[PDB]
This record gives sequence, C-alpha cells and structure tokens, in this order.
Amino acid sequence: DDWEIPDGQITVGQRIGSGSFGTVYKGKWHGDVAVKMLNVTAPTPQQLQAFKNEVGVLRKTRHVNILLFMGYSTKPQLAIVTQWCEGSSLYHHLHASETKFEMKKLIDIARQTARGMDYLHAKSIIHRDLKSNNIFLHEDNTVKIGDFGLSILWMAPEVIRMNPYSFQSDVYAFGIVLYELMTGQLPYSNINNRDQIIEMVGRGSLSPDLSKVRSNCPKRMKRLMAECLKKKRDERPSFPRILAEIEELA
Ligand SMILES: CCCS(=O)(=O)Nc1cccc(Nc2ccc3ncn(C)c(=O)c3c2)c1C#N
Repeated sequence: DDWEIPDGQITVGQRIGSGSFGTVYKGKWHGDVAVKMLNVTAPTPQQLQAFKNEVGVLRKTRHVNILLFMGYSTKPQLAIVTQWCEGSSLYHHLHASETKFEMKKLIDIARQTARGMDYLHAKSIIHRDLKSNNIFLHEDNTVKIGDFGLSILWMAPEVIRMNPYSFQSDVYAFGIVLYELMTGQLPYSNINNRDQIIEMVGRGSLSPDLSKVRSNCPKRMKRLMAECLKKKRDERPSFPRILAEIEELA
C-alpha cells in the first residue's frame, strides 16, 4: 500500500509490446518508468489477491541486476511499475542489432546475469522464465532481469516434459542465455520446428550445438555452458559456483 501509485500520477506513453499476461508501455512518473498493464478490469478479489501476492514477491528484490520494481496501480487498471531501462533488451542486441560486443563485454553480461539470478535464488525466488527478451541492458552497461512476477528455447528437458521449475531449471535457462552470448544465435536455429524441438529436447536427444561457439570464446566458458545445460538436473552447477567460475575466469 506504501507502493500503490494513485490514479492519475502516471502519464502512459508509447506502447512497447505485449507478453507475460500484459502490455508494457513507457510512462512518466518522476522521470521515466515502464508500466505493465495486466489484462484485468474489475478484479475479482481472487485476482486482487494473486496480484498482491505478486507485488509481495517483487518487493523482496533490491539488486542492481534485477529490474527495479517501483510501484503498482489498481486504478485506472491493475499495473506493475518499474524503472525504464535506457536502451534495448539483450535479445535485440544479440539477434537484431548484431552489435559487435567485445568478448570482454559478453562475459561481463554473463557475470551480471548470474549475479542477478544468484540474488533471486538467495531470496527464494525461482525465476521460471529467464530469457534474453526479458533481460535489459540499461545504458548498454547494466543487466536488468525482469519478468519473474506471477518460451521453449530456454526450457530445460524436465520442464518441457511437464513441478519441474527449480533452481536447476533456472540454471539451464541461463546456459541458453550463455549460448546466445557466445554464438550470437538462438539454439536449434538449423531446425526451426517448434514441435520437433519440444519432442527432442524433452526426451533428451537434442541439445545446443556448442561447435557454433565463437572461436575467441574461452574454453572454461564453453565448459561452464555445457554444465548448465546438463540434461540431468542434478548435474547442473548452482549459481554461486557459476559466479565463482565466471569471476575467476575473467
Ligand atoms: C521487477 C520485475 C517486475 S515484472 O516481473 O512484472 N516484469 C516487468 C514489469 C514491468 C515492465 C517490464 N518490462 C520492461 C521494463 C522496462 C523496460 N525498459 C525499456 N524497454 C525497452 C523495455 O522494453 C522495458 C520492458 C517487466 C519485464 N520484464
């Protein structure tokens, strides 16, 4: 209630996109904000409770690599308000812009992502949907992980088979983000058949082709990727070990 933003304080601007049960807009509120409108109207109290529970989770997070929760609204509509991230998502940088990231910057982006995930796991939060589309590069330099309130290329085999969500399935998703960073591509780009990828990854016959990792990528990083991507969940390292291996790799 200390974080509820009264009706009329936020000027909603450009629509950015929709996804994750809502639509994100840029807005103004003591500067720039992002406003994620939920697809509800006259919330039933069951919905209003699920909403307050979601806000409860977000309020647990204060970390430089976690998208900054800033408030919520109930009027005129249910919405989550966060900082605005100056710049674009990691997905745009890797798969649209084709930015020439130095390998140095790639590993740093990997390091900051692991810090945020390590933090989330220390707060007992399983992300459940980590992907480069909802990792933002604020001012091109600081990772911000969003979309953990409440697709298949980041899903661990046990999640595809359908509770499979765990710290270790988060680790697998991070390994796919690593694959994006070190190849510049999404996994399974040769295949481009969603049902085939579900079938194959789910049964454990398909994993990302690590031969596409860029040649100037360090071998310790390639091995770390392979560990996060282990088909057996219990063979995946935790984020403290990932963070150690990264920060000691640089
Ligand atoms: C603190 C996480 C709250 S959330 O789980 O509800 N996720 C979000 C809540 C509000 C806005 C979100 N997205 C978001 C947030 C900030 C953003 N800043 C710049 N740009 C270009 C963006 O596309 C952008 C997108 C997100 C995300 N992800």
